[PDB]
Amino acid sequence: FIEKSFVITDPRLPDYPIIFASDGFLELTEYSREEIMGRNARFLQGPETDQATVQKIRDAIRDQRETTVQLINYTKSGKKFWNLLHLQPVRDRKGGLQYFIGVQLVGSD
Ligand SMILES: Cc1cc2nc3c(=O)[nH]c(=O)nc-3n(C[C@H](O)[C@H](O)[C@H](O)COP(=O)(O)O)c2cc1C
Repeated sequence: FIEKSFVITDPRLPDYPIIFASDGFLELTEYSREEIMGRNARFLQGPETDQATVQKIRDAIRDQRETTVQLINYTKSGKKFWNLLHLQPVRDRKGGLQYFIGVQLVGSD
């Protein structure tokens, strides 16, 4: 889904850096690709983000399972939005986790 907001992260590098951010992710978050690359996606969180939901994401990553959650995130300018976030593990030919894809399916409402 090239036309959506998504990032691809590399679990095989320290702290799951973003290695690709789609045009839609730039549009949603207001950050530049240069401001995003190599970061962990948690930079989108802020004071109003529910930690119980952050824990659910941790668990999904630990267990390498697909999941969907809703949580408050923040654009570069500090604007709050509800993010319906879908996380999808991608495995290589040998069954080993290779990427995690995160789609911000809906940004607010
Ligand atoms: C592919 C992928 C995409 C993610 N996208 C978001 C996102 O859009 N917003 C967000 O708040 N966290 C997102 N996260 C979650 C954080 O990167 C992080 O995994 C989460 O905050 C739990 O880890 P922590 O407790 O170490 O922060 C994403 C994670 C992955 C692997």
